[PDB]
Amino acid sequence: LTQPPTITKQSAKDHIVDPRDNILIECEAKGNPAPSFHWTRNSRFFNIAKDPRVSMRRRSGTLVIDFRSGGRPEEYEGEYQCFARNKFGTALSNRIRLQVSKSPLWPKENLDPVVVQEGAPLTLQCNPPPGLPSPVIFWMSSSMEPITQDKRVSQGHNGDLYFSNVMLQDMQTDYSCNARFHFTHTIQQKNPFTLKVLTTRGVAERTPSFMYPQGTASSQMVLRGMDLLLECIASGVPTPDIAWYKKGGDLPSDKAKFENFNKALRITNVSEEDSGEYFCLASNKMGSIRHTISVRVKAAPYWLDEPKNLILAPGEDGRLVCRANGNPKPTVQWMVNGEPLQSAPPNPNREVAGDTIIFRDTQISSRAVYQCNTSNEHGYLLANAFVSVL
Amino acid sequence: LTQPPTITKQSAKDHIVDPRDNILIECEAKGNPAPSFHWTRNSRFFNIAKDPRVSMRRRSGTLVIDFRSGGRPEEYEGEYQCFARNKFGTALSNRIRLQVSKSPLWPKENLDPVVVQEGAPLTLQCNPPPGLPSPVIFWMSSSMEPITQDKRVSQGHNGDLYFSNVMLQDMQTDYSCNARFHFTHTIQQKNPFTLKVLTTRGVAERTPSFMYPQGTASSQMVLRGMDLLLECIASGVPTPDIAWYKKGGDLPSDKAKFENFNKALRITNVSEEDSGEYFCLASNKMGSIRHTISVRVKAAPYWLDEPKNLILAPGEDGRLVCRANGNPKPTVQWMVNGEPLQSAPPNPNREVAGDTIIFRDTQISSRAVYQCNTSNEHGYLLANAFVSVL
Ligand SMILES: *[C@@H]1O[C@H](CO)[C@@H](O)[C@H](O)[C@H]1NC(C)=O
Ligand SMILES: *[C@@H]1O[C@H](CO)[C@@H](O)[C@H](O)[C@H]1NC(C)=O
Repeated sequence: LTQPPTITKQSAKDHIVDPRDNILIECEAKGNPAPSFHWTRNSRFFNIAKDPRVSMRRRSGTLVIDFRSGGRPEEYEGEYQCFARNKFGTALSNRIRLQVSKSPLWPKENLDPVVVQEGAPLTLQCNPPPGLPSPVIFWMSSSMEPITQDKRVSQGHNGDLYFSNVMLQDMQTDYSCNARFHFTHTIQQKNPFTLKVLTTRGVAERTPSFMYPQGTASSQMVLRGMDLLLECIASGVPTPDIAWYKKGGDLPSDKAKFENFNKALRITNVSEEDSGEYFCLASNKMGSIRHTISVRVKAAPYWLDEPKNLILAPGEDGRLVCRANGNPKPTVQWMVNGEPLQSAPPNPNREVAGDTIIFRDTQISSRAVYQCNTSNEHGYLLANAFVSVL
Repeated sequence: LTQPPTITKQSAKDHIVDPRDNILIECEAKGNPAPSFHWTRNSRFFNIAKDPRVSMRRRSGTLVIDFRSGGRPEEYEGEYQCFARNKFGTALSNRIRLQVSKSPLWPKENLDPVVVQEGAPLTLQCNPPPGLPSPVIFWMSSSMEPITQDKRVSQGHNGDLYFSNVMLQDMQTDYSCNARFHFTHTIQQKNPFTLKVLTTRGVAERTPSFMYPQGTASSQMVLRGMDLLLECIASGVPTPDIAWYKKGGDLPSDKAKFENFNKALRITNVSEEDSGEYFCLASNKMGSIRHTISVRVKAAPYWLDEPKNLILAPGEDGRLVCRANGNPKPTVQWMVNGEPLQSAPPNPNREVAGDTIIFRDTQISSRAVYQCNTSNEHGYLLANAFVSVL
């Protein structure tokens, strides 16, 4: 009873949808003095009435936009912010980036027959088209027969297909890169590669050498929580065996798995403790080289102590503390009802100490919802906390 | 020397192109008094200058239209006719239908798990999207594993997948229809079908019954030259064996092949002699039913005697005969320089006998190119023949 708005459910920050279906932007509220809603397509006001196909909802501010007449969803891209308003304060939602899934065709590629000597390394670049999200890449023949992968032949994360050493039995099937898209079931293919393997004498043996990572070292930045992939692909004759190691300590036995044919290492859910230097060894027979990967880990803001709601009695004191850890250190910005706190209407019962807003002798005038935006180079955390007195 | 236009090479009537590449409409001429060209987008004049990206060519009227700035090829659809003009007459080209290849997404299909009893017939309709040309349909699992086909299970031309009788071992892989497009390498997929086979006692045996062709009889009209497919799919227990026959005569041993697992019969390059009644028998064990297909064959005009060029001496006689066989009988229409012969400028040396234009005492005034359009419900044959005197 008699309380400022509290958002219950809303859509994701990265709202991607296919052209096949209709638009459904969500935003559910909560509070006894019936909350009224209003969005803001981009950095300006959104008109629900002035546009026919768009419409709010009964007991909420959700959206439902179906295109029966015309209307292309490509004309609805942009950021969306929901506002649940009340006589006391205004609530905010994460600026939702509405985007449509794309399944682009490949560029005009006139591929020449690939002629390579037996035993020599070979890289066939896939170079897939953009699209949201990232497509799943796999290699099959033009006649739709799947290509078997092993220690000698496998694909990278970038989608390129690698040959440690080409055998005269590779001329059996051609090679076409396929791009499957997650949202809309669509596979896109590029022209097939034809191989011409040359027989000189037999197969000369040579020391191993890394193909995919260019050089002796590669650097990677991975955010906290996201998975971390390390790849070591090498060309040899008896085909190099990859062995993973970490400098100054063993690899997390529970948190690490060898994905490919030991060619790739995946550490899931990384933390600041996984930051370091990792390296792989390509053991052959004649020689053995090493690749050092420098992995630094940053972090999108995460709550250490999320600001909580205040339900006080007139005259009693309360605090709004908003702090989160992040790498680099996250900036704090408070907003009252969506309006910057630097330009907000004065209040003698309110005290701002940067990261903390303390209330002394709270009265029926300090009622409102406050927003805390922990701005970071890798992301943010928008918070909602209300102040209500009896 | 001193002669009316003669077209050497031109583009196909059904000119389909992908969005990936650029437009290249062709039209090459021939004649000493240098021929000048001009097209006609649809039933009106085409302006090469008024449009920037479009451009004719040096020693011809060919076209080359690349979109570097903007320009969507979807805005260039329509019929195109080339005109090679000369002081004596004007040549015509087939009205080229320029169209772009389409690879549409499937409609919103929320598929329920399919539950069927063991031994019962089952049809899973594919219902592919339009697109030009017709897509190649195949069935694979969602995990990209190919489905094996046999006498019991195979797909029709319509793309639908048929089960003569469902076995409890069908629950091994799911079923997703794939639509591969010829021009642009694109495969489109629909949601997978999940099977739930029910075991009652075992597998009851029943007489055969046709699944795909609805009823005891089906009618087909096939044009001359095009291939003719006949399909008989039947559901039985020991699985029906299809045997093909023709009423009143054997099937063309050299011109017929059994494509599927004897479920389909293909007669290539048909003629009026292949028109008749064909039927297949579905032999089982308990019973054996019959399906009669009535096949009538029509024909797009083909030359019996194509009009030839006249190279006469002033005073000598010559004829222009234009006749072609077709089903139904083709209409003849003559045009002088593209202008209807009913409204053309008079000529005392010219005689029109409907299908034949005879010239008596030809002089330096009857020089021109005449067009013969054998209009048929299934197509046409535009002809070019010139009259030149010394
Ligand atoms: C927080 O600040 C950042 C940087 O200006 C901005 O990108 C983000 O949208 C803000 N949070 C919200 C959703 O108000
Ligand atoms: C011949 O006549 C038919 C029917 O009017 C028409 O469709 C066709 O375009 C004509 N031939 C040409 C290309 O002039």
